[PDB]
Amino acid sequence: KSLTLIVALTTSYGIGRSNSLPWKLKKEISYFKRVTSFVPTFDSFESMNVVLMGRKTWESIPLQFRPLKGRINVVITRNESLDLGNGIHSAKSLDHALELLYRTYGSESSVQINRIFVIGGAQLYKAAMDHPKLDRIMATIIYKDIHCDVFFPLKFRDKEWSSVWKKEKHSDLESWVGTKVPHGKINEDGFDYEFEMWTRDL
Ligand SMILES: Nc1nc(=O)c2nc(CNc3ccc(C(=O)N[C@@H](CCC(=O)O)C(=O)O)cc3)cnc2[nH]1
Repeated sequence: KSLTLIVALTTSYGIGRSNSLPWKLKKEISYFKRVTSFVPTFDSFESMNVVLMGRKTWESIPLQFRPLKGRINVVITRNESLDLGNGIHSAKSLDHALELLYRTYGSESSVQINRIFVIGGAQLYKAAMDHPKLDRIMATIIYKDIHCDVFFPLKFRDKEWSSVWKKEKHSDLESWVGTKVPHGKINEDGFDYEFEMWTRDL
């Protein structure tokens, strides 16, 4: 299957700032939660989405929300000297993770994978962007100048990338996520942001 990447970035492609949780957004995280958790419901088997994340992202999730509930969590660590729990998967790279997933949630598993999301960080976003299977980007554009030291690795919303990465209509975004979404800029605590969906032909 295809890989989807989900990210909240500023206009200048800034992903993270100097402190922890540089941008505080309860309605925006709720969107992250619903998109990453939305699955169809079948009577004979269980459907779950997978979230792929790097070790720093894993370590950033408050304890009461970790592992991400109702989703299959996979943490990418090379020097795996991480004490992960029971039910949490770990892989050395993204291709190794995909390998483990198709071997684990196969034909005989009662748990079947729905969608696969790459949730960061920037080293994992870099690897995904280079993956033949990445064809969609779920992006939340923050219309603010936050000091960031970490940027998104490809300026996919720029002119330079327009014949490769296309911004879908709002209605296709709503159809993919399975819910109507507010159009235009949303203000949340002095922050203006907008939801977008970009795809690439494979
Ligand atoms: N759109 C978007 N917004 C984000 O905040 C985001 N965050 C990450 C990485 N960081 C994080 C950090 C915390 C949680 C988190 O707490 N998730 C909970 C909901 C928390 C809540 O409701 O308060 C979850 O269950 O998804 C997720 C991702 C990656 N892509 C993103 N993409």
